[PDB]
Amino acid sequence: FQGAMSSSIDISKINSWNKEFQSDLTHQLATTVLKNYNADDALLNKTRLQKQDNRVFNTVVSRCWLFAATNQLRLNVLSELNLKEFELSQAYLFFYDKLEKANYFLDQIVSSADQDIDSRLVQYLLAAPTEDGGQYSMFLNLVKKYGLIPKDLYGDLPYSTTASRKWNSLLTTKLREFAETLRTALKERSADDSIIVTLREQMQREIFRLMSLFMDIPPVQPNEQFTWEYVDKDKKIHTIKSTPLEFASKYAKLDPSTPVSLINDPRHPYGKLIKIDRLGNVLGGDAVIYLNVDNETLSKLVVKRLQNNKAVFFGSHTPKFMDKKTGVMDIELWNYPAIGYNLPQQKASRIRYHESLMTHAMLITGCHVDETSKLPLRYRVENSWGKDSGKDGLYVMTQKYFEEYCFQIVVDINELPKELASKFTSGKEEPIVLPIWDPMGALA
Amino acid sequence: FQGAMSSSIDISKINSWNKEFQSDLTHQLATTVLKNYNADDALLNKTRLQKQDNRVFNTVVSRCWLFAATNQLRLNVLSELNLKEFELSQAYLFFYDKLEKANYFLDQIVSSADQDIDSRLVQYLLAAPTEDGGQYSMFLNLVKKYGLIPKDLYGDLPYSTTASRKWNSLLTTKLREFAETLRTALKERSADDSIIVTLREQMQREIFRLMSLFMDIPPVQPNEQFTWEYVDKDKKIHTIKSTPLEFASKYAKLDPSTPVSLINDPRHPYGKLIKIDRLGNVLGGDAVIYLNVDNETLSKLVVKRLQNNKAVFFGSHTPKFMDKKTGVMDIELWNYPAIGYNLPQQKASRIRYHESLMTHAMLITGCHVDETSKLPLRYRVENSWGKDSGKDGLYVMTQKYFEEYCFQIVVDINELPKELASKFTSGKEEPIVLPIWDPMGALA
Amino acid sequence: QAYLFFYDKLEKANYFLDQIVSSADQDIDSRLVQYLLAAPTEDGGQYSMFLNLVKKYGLIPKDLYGDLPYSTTASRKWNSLLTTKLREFAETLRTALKERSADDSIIVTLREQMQREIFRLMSLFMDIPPVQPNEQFTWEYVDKDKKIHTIKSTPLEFASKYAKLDPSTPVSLINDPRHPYGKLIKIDRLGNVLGGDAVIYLN
Repeated sequence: FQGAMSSSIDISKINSWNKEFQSDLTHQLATTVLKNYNADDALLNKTRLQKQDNRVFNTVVSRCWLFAATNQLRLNVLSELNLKEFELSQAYLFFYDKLEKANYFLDQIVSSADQDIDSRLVQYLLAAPTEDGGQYSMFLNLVKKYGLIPKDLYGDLPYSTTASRKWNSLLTTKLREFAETLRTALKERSADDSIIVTLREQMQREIFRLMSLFMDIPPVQPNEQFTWEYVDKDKKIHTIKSTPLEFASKYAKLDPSTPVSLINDPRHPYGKLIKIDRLGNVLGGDAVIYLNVDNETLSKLVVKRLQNNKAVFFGSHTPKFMDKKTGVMDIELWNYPAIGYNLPQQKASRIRYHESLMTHAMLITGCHVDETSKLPLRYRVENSWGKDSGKDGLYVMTQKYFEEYCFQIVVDINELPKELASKFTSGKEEPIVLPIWDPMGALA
Repeated sequence: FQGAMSSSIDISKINSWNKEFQSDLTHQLATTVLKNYNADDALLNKTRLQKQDNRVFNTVVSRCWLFAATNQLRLNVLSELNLKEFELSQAYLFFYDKLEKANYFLDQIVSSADQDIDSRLVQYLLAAPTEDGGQYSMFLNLVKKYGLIPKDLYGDLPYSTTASRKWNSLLTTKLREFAETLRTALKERSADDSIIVTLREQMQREIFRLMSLFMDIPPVQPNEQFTWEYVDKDKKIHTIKSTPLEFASKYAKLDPSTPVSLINDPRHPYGKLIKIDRLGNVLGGDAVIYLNVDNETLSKLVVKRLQNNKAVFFGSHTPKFMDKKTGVMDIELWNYPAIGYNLPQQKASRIRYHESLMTHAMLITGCHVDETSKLPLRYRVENSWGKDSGKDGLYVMTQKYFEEYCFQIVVDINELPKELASKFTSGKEEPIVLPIWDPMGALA
Repeated sequence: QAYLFFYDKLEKANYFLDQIVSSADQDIDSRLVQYLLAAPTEDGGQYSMFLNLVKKYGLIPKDLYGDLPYSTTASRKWNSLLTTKLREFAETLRTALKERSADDSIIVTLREQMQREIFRLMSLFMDIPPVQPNEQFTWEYVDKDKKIHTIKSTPLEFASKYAKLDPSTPVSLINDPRHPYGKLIKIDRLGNVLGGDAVIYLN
């Protein structure tokens, strides 16, 4: 009884505390202002903004996850064909990513059919099976099977390509129906039973049928040739005949063997591979695997990749401490300490306690290294939100933001020091395996 | 030298003071917020608003200066003719007020021709001769000569009736030309000289000509009959044949002999008449005269007039401490003391030091008297700014706002105590005469 | 509504601290603890949660406490700031509980400081209501006849004498075909006021 009483909200206490807080001048100012405006708008610190909004960078390159993953490849074609402007088709990868995830889910349901419907995994599988977000391994899974094509051949014409929510909800309701049909059939039968095999094919058919109402299947198969007419930056006209698979290697120069993801996940020891269980899109494709490293190592890899003249795919917790209007990512940009609001929970604990996670993929296209003999101070970041977000879509991010609210970067294995590259090439590493619902997961 | 040095802005001092202010928590919060939002929007105190925005009043009646002055008369017709809706023509009074002021100015220039062009009075006369604002005596001057007519016969149709700025500027430029022509002619001649008389008539002609381009002269002369057809609240139709002068007395019930203005001007002794020199519109009309009284007397007169079921014309300093969005007039509604901004200058000194003045006329249509045996706590106020201002055009004003930022009320002489009424009827009172540019002047 | 909203949120924030102390034996990544951490101060409720609030706080006319503050109509930023603090607090409590027992004076003190801090933060975005539940307020109003009146009453008396609420009469029925009809269904832990009534439905 005494414990419960002490644990209750006591009216005398809150009113006495209220009297104490209202005797403080800062508190009085604070409640006046904060009953009038959103705390981020009221506390944005322009004195700090003046110092941090610095767009000078001494080290620059010369569905967001899809735009970020394909940007380099896009530049490779631009360069390879002497083009003024060029865009790879994101819709192409989007259509196959969704079809594959829908198909992957059916297999995830068959393999978890031994668990109760209300189990943690099965409920999780049912929550959002056809969401739009992905990881870099999911992107490579798609390019290896489907290749790439110019946007001119398959653009963002359909309603659902830019407003996918209604389409996903219709597919998802059907998939939830299907899960029950499959689990119900599996009680009587074995999964390799011909009735189950047939049932599953009919579901694939139905998923595809429904998908084709909202987006057309791409115009050519992966090993099928398309013809593409374009104009180079000189006004000259040309025609390329190629297949999507050949286009991705011969013109976009993608070598799927080189990209590797490093991550700063302080919940775990550095030097270990981390694998997210079940997270995937193409049945039988590669897993989401990251090599855990410290931030110093992570920052150095970014700088080195930029020196090779290549942007850097990275995942972070958008929009934590991100000011969209000014395009600044700085954890001290808002004056929360002036209202006594401080946040001591550290990165590992923020991840474990449901406070921070990867939510969004972007590109680091430059950085500023302290001119003397030091390290990076701020990075230039680019998004796929139109030139009207940030500064023409351009953001500046502090070294401290990168350390605290960024996690993953992707680089080519040859840019890694031998001791790290071998973690991927030796076959000796046993990864730390995390649940499918881990915070270090898919990116929008 | 030491004095000038001490009187200069010293860079070390301001930077040292800046260091001191930034060590204070409240100041740090304050500059963050105040570089982001207008101080009135940031400091508006919702805790205070919750208590003061009280629209319950136990004592209620059952060109703004023109709307305020004519409201009662409008109600008198509504009542007299059993009408559902009714409006007096403000445009009618507006056209004659402007024509008369333009004419008054020519006489003001002839009578000040002995002074240098750069004298305080003559420059003042030239600053804004045809402004729209007036006083209650100026309204009575107009009604005595022109009477009143229903809005149905002469409405706010012309552009200039609702956007008078361009029209006033064109008339004013001509009047400034005229002033020079008159003063130049007066150097050679006497004012009663036939050349001056003729010159002045041609100027009146030209002013009228120019005025008639922007507004029509009213359709009937003051002693000329108009015919007015209307529908009563019962859907019944009627026709009134009357002149504007007869309409103002027989139907609007105006008795120009009864209205008197009281004022709380603490620069001067109470019990004295105050007269604003030269302030006028109709040549030879009545002067702006007020009987100076204390606020207790002023508040009592308002309450008593409301008990007689009649609204109260009053002049105040709009928009000091007036929140247009919520419709509240309360000098403590914004939390300026929380940023250490306090204002000790008292009313008499605020007037003398160019800080407060009468700028706007409105109507008090009700008040709340402390139910027991006390005095008024708040007043209900109505404006001519559309139902979209304040609360449908309705404002609530505190007793303290009335005491500090209101000055003048107008009442009927019979509502005054004998000792005060006699200040107007005895012929014994010598008024305190103030300059034409006095702050206790014309109202918008 | 703001009146009930302010106390619902303060109570849920407080309830969460107790939910974290009582689940401290479970791993941080357990299904319950992650669930507790997902959205501790969300705006939604149930009818039993409403009765829990009225029984302790009563009711008052909107004229005395309206939807004036920014957060009353755009609560998302406020909830996120409180929630980030509550996630910090959960760790501080679970970390302290490894060494100590929950009834340990250090834990009792820690928990009080958290309540204080939650309240402090809440008071920046909404004022605590102007009168306590058993405290009288004065309310002036106009009836449909233009007549004026003044009521002196407390929030608790107002809820019964004028709003006529008898908390003993409301019951929730539900059509949940996952379960047999005729059975009571109780949602474990779902609540707002520590020690209040549970969400129960008759199927």
